[PDB]
Amino acid sequence: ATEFDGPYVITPISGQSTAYWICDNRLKTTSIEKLQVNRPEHCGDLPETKLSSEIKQIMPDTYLGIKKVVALSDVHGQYDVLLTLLKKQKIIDSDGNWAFGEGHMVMTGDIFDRGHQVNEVLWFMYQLDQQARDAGGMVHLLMGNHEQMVLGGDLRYVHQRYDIATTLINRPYNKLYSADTEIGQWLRSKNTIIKINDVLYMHGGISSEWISRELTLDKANALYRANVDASKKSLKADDLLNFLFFGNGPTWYRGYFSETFTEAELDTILQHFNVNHIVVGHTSQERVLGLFHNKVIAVDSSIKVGKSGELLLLENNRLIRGLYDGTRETLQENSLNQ
Ligand SMILES: [Zn+2]
Ligand SMILES: [Zn+2]
Repeated sequence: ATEFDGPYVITPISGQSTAYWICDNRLKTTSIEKLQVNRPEHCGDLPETKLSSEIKQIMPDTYLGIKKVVALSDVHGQYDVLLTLLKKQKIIDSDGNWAFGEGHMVMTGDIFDRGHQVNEVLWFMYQLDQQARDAGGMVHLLMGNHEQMVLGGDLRYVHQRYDIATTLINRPYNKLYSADTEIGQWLRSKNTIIKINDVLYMHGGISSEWISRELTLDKANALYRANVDASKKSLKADDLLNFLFFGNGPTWYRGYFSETFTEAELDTILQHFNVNHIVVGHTSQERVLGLFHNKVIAVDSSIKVGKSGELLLLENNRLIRGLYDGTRETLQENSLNQ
């Protein structure tokens, strides 16, 4: 079985973009006209996208007064599962397009790796970003540890199938998502940690080291954008970058899932950010669930396994689990845990 994969789009600072397509284990290269990334013939059902003049703008990391939010994470290249979940939960319409109005979606990282439909997910999320903006809503795609790994050249977890693209396009996988690329430029605009209303969102979690380093959302998000292309040596040698990018930092920390982590300790973090909840991915669960009297909501629902997933809905002072079958279960209402 040969592959179909792409497109990989190069976007220079002036002038037309170029798209690279893997079609039946051969490369096709097209010149993009009028921002429309159109697939050549004989190329499967690979995604077609209109390039955006707006969604690569860097957006705020803090938001007030947002009526409805949905959160999910760790798709890990499972496009079919993502699409089914969003369809069943009525986040998208019958054409596959944003249907969430002025709502906000927070996807807390880890589109890349393990799965076989990475570019399908990426281009879908790019289109959804634009569509949400056009509706007056937003998609917040946050950087996870696998975004950071891929962009930085840690390729341990890339599906073997992508060796076709790296051979045919003749560059390593990190350079298929470099700053010269449309997707790479889009990703390099993204935040890592955000606050919406009384909720903090990030991929892994916030450890007490954040507090001792006197970090802020803006300072961290800016350093993440500026240094995702730093060498490992440089990241490791800078004390602060080392914190941010590695095991105890926002995109790797798993302390909220440790059997010794205490709710008291969580309370000090909640207080530090003046939030009531922290929503995290990274550490895979069987379902969207709450921990510590629903002060932490885990939204890695194991989409990576390729069978099902779930989301979290925050609306009307409720926390709601949205199941893969389209049903809903309340986790918390007003402040009362269910
Ligand atoms: Zn993950
Ligand atoms: Zn992760």
